[PDB]
Amino acid sequence: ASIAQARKLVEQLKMEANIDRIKVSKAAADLMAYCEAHAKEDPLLTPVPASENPFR
Amino acid sequence: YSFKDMPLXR
Amino acid sequence: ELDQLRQEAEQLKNQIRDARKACADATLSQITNNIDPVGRIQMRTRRTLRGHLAKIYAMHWGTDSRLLVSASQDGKLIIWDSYTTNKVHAIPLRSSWVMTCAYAPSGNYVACGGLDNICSIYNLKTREGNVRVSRELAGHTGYLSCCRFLDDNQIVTSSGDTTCALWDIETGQQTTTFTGHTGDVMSLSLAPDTRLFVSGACDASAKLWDVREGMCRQTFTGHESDINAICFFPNGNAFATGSDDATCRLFDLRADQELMTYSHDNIICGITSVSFSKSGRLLLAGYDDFNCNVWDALKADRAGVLAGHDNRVSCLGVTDDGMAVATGSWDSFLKIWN
Amino acid sequence: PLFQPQDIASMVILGLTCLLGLLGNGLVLWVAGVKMKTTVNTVWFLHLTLADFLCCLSLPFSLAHLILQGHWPYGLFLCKLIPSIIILNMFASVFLLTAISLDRCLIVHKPIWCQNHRNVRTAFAICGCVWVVAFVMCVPVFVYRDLFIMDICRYNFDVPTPLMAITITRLVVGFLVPFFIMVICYSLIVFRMRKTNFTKSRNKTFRVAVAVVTVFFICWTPYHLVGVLLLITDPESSLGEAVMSWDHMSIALASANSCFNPFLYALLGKDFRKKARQSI
Amino acid sequence: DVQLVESGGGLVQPGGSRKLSCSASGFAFSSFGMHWVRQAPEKGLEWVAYISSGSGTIYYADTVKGRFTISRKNTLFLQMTSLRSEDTAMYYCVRSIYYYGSSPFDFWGQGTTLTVSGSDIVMTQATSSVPVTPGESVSISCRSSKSLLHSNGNTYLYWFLQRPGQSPQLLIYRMSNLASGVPDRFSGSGSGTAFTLTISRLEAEDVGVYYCMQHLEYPLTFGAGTKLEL
Amino acid sequence: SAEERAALERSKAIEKNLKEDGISAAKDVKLLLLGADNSGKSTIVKQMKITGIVETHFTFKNLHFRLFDVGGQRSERKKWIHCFEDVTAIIFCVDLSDHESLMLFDSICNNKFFIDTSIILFLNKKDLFGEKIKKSPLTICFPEYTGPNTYEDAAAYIQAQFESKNRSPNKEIYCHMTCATDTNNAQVIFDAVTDIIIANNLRGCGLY
Repeated sequence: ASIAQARKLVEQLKMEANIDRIKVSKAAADLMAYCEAHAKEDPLLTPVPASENPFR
Repeated sequence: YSFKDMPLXR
Repeated sequence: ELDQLRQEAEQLKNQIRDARKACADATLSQITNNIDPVGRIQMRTRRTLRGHLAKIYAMHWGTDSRLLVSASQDGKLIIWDSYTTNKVHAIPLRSSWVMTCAYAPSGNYVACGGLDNICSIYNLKTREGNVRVSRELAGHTGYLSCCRFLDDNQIVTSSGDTTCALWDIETGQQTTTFTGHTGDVMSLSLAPDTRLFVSGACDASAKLWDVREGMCRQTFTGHESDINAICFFPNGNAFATGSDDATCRLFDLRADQELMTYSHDNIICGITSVSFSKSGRLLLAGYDDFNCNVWDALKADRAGVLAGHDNRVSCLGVTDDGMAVATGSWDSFLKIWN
Repeated sequence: PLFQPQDIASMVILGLTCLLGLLGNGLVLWVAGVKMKTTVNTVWFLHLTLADFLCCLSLPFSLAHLILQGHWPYGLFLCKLIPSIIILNMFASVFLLTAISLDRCLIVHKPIWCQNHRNVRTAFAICGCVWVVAFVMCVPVFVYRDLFIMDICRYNFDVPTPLMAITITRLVVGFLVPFFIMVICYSLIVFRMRKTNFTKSRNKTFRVAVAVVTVFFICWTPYHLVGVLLLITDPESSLGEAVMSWDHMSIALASANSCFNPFLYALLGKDFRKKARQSI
Repeated sequence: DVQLVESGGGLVQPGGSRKLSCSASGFAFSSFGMHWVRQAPEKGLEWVAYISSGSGTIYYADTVKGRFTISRKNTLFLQMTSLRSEDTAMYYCVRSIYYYGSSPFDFWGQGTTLTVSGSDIVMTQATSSVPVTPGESVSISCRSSKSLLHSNGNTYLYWFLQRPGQSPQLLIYRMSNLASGVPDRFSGSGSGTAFTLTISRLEAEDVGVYYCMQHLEYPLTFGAGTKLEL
Repeated sequence: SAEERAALERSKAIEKNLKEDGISAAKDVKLLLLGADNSGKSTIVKQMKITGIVETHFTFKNLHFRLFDVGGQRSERKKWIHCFEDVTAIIFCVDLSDHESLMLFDSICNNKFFIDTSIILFLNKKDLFGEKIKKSPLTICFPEYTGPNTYEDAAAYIQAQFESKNRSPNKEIYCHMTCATDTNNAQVIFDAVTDIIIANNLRGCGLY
């Protein structure tokens, strides 16, 4: 009855536990670097001048 | 005699 | 034999938990502590679309960053022109109980769905001039909650019957179905490369999917209540999920664990929608406390409040170029913020 | 003395009612025009409070007029416009009160018709109709107000029978018909609510009906009473002097209904009360 | 599919009257504006009258104002009074819908022939004819008296093609976009007052007369045309 | 501003169409069906003629009723129940031939979205309830019942238990007993809805 569900769950967990992982420091550094690189292209965190703003 | 002087009401 | 399977599952869970906890060299806060804060983000309302007469649950920007579509409970899906607040289309709906909508990246199609269990595909560039339904996708048991357009043909939908589906609008059939969630799936987001996507369900667990292979890769947990919204990071290697516990969380795909928690002791209402910025620096979440908060992603610090709505905000989404922010609420007014 | 005690009493009560009515009408208009939308049951309050706000805004002109004698050093067109505006907003307020009473009677007695045929558009149409009726009623003061003597905004008399005609039409259309319709409507509402359907509403409805009727009576009876009292007999008698003396207090009491209205009408619903509390 | 068949022309003595009716089918006529463009038996096109959706706004040319009347059951009418010798032409029925990203003047009617016995933006096409061999690239040039680039950034130069013995068809709208159903070989460009349209890999289907039209202000002045004969 | 004027007139025309459609659709009254599985919702929706949500619309004495049967949604109620926050009344059905419905009634009557919306309670299969009473005492379903065994007192007891779950003084519960062979359902619904409309309008005016 429910043996199939248990087998499927076990197989899914076994498959999902084999993914290679990197240290959190590398991911944090990557996210911070990506945020820093595209800062000049984000018009929300810097007040856009009224000339460039189409919604003014 | 013109005491009320036609008040703004009437 | 069931006890043996349960023991094996518990052992695998312990192994994966140990592996995840072994890679936590440092927290995100200790790394981005030395950077300057974003500051104060004071956004003022720029436009207001007063066309709807009932509650609004969906608002999706166009690929040209000018056209927006809003689905309301009046049984109408009116395409807006944000630059001049002009109504360009008004599509009546067969089922007025609609709680999601999408706008095709090519711009030729608009999808909507709700309690009718049917995802309707509308054509906007018909030679006759009017807007007519092109396909009616059926096959879900639970209510449809979200739908996104992978391309001009395929479409991925997240229903309330613990299933996410991949369709072909040309043939109207379930090409691929995804299973594994235990509770209702209430949110969906597609990766920028249109090869991966994630779903936020009501069982307090977020999962990553493959459109091609059709099998799950990673399962993310850590929420205490149902997940109501989800959105990838602009880089495509992270996503943020907003739950009903009045908190937001950030998950890293390669690190396979949560990064930051956006919580404030003041706020108590649940979260209805989340969305990033163009650069991925600001995270705007739509709470049920009638206000939208701005969260600095890298420092978990509030940067401003987009108050001004008379009821709970049901949807939020930034444009592709990031020049504006649209907020839809239950007070029938969608406001364009900048 | 230059200031008769009735004159100073009228001046102080007019100033107080002007301040209170300005504050209340401004608050009500702002909250009902910004916080909430114009539903079926709010347009009447909007128009009533707008008429009362206009009355309160025009009252300081009456304050300034009754200072030394009222030489009116303002001009000519204003002499032909301001009294017309004042009378127009006052009778717009009274006709709107009558319309509100009629609407409440219609709601209580005919629910199916109100559900199926009554909406915002019909309410706006009938409000425009009563506004037009007020304007038609106030045409004569516009066409007969001028700086005739000017050596004094004397009401043009080109007792003359035009004066009798205008005072009788004002008296009838502003006291007899509206008050009687309001009384009949509220009596019918109470009679219908005497049944066991409105158990939780009979007491509040009776209190509100008695309150509004008695406030309207006490505010508006002296106006028409002195309007018809000064017309009869030679004013050389003591009665004429008395009615001239009390005309100032009479018009002050008549104007006080403008500030009295918003508290009795706008600040009654629980949702409106909560909205007003939040806005403040 | 779409179809705008019409009739009502013929022979009219001067000083008479007639009524040309345009019958529309296969599309939502109630949401489409309707125009009226005529063409002399030997000259080029010329705007006549225009009626909007719902009969809201009506316009007329300076040379026809007062004499004609445009009225709209899926049928468009053109009441016509006091016909003179200069009104002989072939009249076309043209549809157009205006919204964001719309394609005005997309479809044209078959047409009817009728025989009778200062602020305009002047558009001129200097090249009357251009002989070109098949398979060779060609270019058509147009000019204007005023800048067609509005403040919003959209130029309003429309390009049409008239095949021999056929109704005009839309090719390029707003001086940069390509109409639906036309091959990608066609391309157009311009700057302010001078406009050009280029064709690559020319074939027999490109033979005809090309017309340059503006839409910045009424009346809609057409061009003299360029004949790209084989 | 050449063709922008046409865009403006199109926008105004469709806005007028939206307003007219909203005014036309505001006339209809909305009702929400609820109850246990096989409780009798199908019987009453079919007695009035005409997998997801099921919509039934009928007109009865100049009133346009719109019933929204949502018994086919086999998912979490909490995530879609707020869509019906503007219904005029909630039609609740209980099968007397069956305890499980009390929890549903408690959950639906005290919900934050339905603090001001009334509940019309229909009790079905009265003959079946009487047959069960004759066969077995009503103490099996309610072990705390201490009294005689007949139809009237048992019905009154069930009514009292179903009505005691109310906590808001601004809402009313209308109840009726159905024998599954009567045409009075439309009359009861009409007489409840007219009173509810009167009360709603009076409360909106503030006179209530």
